[PDB]
Amino acid sequence: EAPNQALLRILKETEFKKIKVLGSGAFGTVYKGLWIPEGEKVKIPVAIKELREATSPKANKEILDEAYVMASVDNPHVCRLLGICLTSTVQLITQLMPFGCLLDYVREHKDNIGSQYLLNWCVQIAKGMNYLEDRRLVHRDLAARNVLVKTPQHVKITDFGRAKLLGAEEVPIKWMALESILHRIYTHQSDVWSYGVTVWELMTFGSKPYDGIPASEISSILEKGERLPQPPICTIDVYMIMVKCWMIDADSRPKFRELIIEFSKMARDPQRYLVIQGDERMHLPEEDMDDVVDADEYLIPQ
Ligand SMILES: CN1CCN(c2ccc(Nc3ncc4nc(Nc5ccccc5)n(C5CCCC5)c4n3)cc2)CC1
Ligand SMILES: [Cl-]
Repeated sequence: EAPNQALLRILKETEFKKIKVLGSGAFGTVYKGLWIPEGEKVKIPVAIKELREATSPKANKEILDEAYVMASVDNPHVCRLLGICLTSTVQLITQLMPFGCLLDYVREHKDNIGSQYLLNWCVQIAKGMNYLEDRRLVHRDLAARNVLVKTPQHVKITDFGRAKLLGAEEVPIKWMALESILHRIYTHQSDVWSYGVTVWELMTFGSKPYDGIPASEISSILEKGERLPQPPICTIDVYMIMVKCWMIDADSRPKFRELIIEFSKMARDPQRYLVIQGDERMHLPEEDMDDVVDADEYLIPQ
């Protein structure tokens, strides 16, 4: 086990301003923001994640764990933490994704969403997931909701709160593998299953898995050998890949690097693998912004 030498960056509240609430839920809320690095003359669009006035340590322990992980990852399809604020309750500052989470995005723009885009997102998500495997990280919460859109072409994974190192002792049932549901066993292969469902959400355009079904039931349903239905737009090949992710034997399940390859192939001839109406037709997209720089463009030594 190599040492983790990731730098953790501490940011003064003066450095950035919250502009809007992108989302609020539970303990904490997320704000669109602008961050200006000290003496740098760059403005970086950011999302700031903060919990409540309530500052309970247990909450803080959880947030910081999440920050730790985000600080430690560097991939194009993985979200990275820029810095943290220690003002009163802690805040996580990370690059902003203008178009939001993917799950919302498919639902909003389904009429204008191409097959090519869908296959690419699969490729990119598998790329992100493979990188986590490389770092021996298990996301343990893969879902469409946890995927964010920098641009229609570019997407990255997020929400590393449940993330853990492989083989470490240390709840979305529908996403969870069966082995995990019965025994709380998590592995990269468990992650792959969750990926399968994530793929299904996109194909199904944001439809909720196992809709109308109580979670307690789900374990039995999976036990029976029941699985999610093949989506209308899905070719047999694409669905078949999905089903492989839902195999009882985790080893039987496809590796993330294999998933990248297979979906890659399909993206070369997207129309053959997904059938969508008017696929060809579809196309997809404060005063001073001169200094604006994207987080990807903004780099620091090390
Ligand atoms: C219909 N509306 C469309 C616009 N919209 C939206 C939401 C988020 C973004 N961007 C963005 N960026 C970074 C984020 N980081 C977290 N979360 C997060 C997790 C860990 C560390 C830092 C942030 N989020 C969450 C995703 C949904 C609510 C905000 C983030 N969201 C852009 C537009 C809300 C829905
Ligand atoms: Cl759930």
